[PDB]
Amino acid sequence: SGFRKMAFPSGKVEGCMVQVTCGTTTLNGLWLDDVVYCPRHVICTSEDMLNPNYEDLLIRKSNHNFLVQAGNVQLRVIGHSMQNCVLKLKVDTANPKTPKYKFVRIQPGQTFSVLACYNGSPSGVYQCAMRPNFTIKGSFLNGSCGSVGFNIDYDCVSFCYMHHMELPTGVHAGTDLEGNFYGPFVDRQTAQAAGTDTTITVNVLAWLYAAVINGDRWFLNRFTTTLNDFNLVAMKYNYEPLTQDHVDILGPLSAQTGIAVLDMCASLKELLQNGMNGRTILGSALLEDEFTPFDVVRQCSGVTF
Amino acid sequence: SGFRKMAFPSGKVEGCMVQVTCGTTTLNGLWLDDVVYCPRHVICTSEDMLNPNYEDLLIRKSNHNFLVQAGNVQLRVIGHSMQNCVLKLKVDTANPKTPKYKFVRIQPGQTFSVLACYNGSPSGVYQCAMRPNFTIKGSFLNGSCGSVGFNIDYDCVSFCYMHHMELPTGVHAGTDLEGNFYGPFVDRQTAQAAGTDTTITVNVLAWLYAAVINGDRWFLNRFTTTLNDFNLVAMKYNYEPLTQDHVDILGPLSAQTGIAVLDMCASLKELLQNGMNGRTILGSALLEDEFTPFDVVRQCSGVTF
Ligand SMILES: O=C(Cc1ccccc1)Nc1cncc2ccccc12
Ligand SMILES: O=C(Cc1ccccc1)Nc1cncc2ccccc12
Ligand SMILES: [Cl-]
Ligand SMILES: [Cl-]
Repeated sequence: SGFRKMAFPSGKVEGCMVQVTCGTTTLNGLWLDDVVYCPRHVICTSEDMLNPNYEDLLIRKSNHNFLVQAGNVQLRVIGHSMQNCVLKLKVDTANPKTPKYKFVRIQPGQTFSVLACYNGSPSGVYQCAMRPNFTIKGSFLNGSCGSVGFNIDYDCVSFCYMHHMELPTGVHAGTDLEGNFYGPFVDRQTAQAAGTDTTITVNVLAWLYAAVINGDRWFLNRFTTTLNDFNLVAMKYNYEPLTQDHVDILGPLSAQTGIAVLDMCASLKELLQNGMNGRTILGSALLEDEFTPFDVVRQCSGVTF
Repeated sequence: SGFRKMAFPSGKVEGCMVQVTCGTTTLNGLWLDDVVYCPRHVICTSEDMLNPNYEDLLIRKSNHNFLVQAGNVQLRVIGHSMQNCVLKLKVDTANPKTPKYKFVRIQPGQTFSVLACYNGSPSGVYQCAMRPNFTIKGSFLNGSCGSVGFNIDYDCVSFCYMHHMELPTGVHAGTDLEGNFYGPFVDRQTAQAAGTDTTITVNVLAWLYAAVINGDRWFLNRFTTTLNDFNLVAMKYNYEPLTQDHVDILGPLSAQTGIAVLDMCASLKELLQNGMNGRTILGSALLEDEFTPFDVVRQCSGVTF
């Protein structure tokens, strides 16, 4: 019993965190094999950030301009190249702690663990979701740039996020490990704002199934709904559309609890139209959308790494 | 910016998790130096659990009755002793991944990270608080016994909890790493129930200061309160008494935000009376009590917004 916001064990990623210093700017790098990946804005001054020409700023740098520190050991940079918004620093030493890994680009609604780091040192781990507006509601301070997002599938770390910036609302923007930003964001000190966010419907449904598995049934009702009528109500409350794929992915949870996906959609409809009426679901007065159907199954079955 | 429930990076603890088997029973052990610590109920059958005589069950065991597995390597048990509710298995190999560590016994209201494990393999990490009734609201399934709670302030792991059991309400009970249970619990299948739980007042106040640091002030008011009048009101909502120690502990956050502790107590009184009126505080519709004053100072910026 119990249901917590749970992150993956961060050990395989902790062994990859390094400090990258260029001039006055220090941030985090991910050391995998003989390459250190970090945000390309590490080469920028506060004036450069206003309107950066990264190719021009980078061509003026030599390998010895980048100081890379892995614990209390300096790594020598033997090459440097840019791939989208990520700087790749070739180092002489392959990381002996390099886990089995892949670079994966995630979709909004998918969740991942973030190992927040400062000066190449991990400080904390938390779970979060890529919002439908492509931001993440993270917890980051200055120096956290280069901190990464990941999932674990068996013994393989799938790196899906690298932190680059904080937007004026306090939400965060970053890239996949190939340097492609999630969302319509650019790595430049300029006016940028997150779009109006929506609730990840399939995730709320997954969390309602987790509540049922943990003995919270007060919100269940005798009603069902069509997928189309549910989506009309979802559009009205700034909830993402629920697709037939979402209904299919919720199949296992539906079979385990005996509550059909469209039967659970009628509970969600009622919760959106009427509220919680002073009650909680899994200790929450809000509908939680940062657990995917897979996260729910994984936590309510004890999958290990 | 941002405020998340954040766990410590679990890597230093992952390198200590082993599987302990005694007969048909399998659970987790913590391998530090040449000793494996695990719940002593590993020697019990499901039957034995009503009234186990651990000294009698243990005297019938030899070292070779305990199978300890670290990854795909069997460790040889060369000694065994019981210390309170923890079994200590002396092994022939010191753990090369043993971090700098200490065993610390915590007080209710203190937070810690839990590395949930099954079969000696870490499955997830989450943040917990020791409830005032000495239970933890964890997320544990069968086989999670031996999973540990810890804090990592600097490079030192302070082990504060070892999971032993799930109480009938779905909350969890366990011991410090010296085998002393937190709360009036015993490792017996006898009728045991958690006492009525209360809200950790000092933690809610710390979280209100975190909200002020992150720019939210909607809940503040022009009022102050005496410590005694606050306690008379707060006990009516099942809130723990706030002591002068708690007021002292909140001093640094009070100085940083410019809001006196008893002025913040008046905001809390009003929040308990009014509810949130459709508003949130740090993305939460409930008052959060699983962040200590120390957690808030560690996660929040030293500059208020
Ligand atoms: O936004 C940037 C840098 C940047 C990157 C791209 C364009 C402009 C600026 N860094 C930060 C990321 N997270 C949290 C922060 C908290 C305080 C200050 C800075 C933070
Ligand atoms: O309580 C025990 C065993 C035990 C230990 C001590 C006395 C009686 C019984 N084990 C478990 C610990 N955690 C979560 C659980 C979730 C589901 C089932 C069992 C769980
Ligand atoms: Cl450019
Ligand atoms: Cl193992």
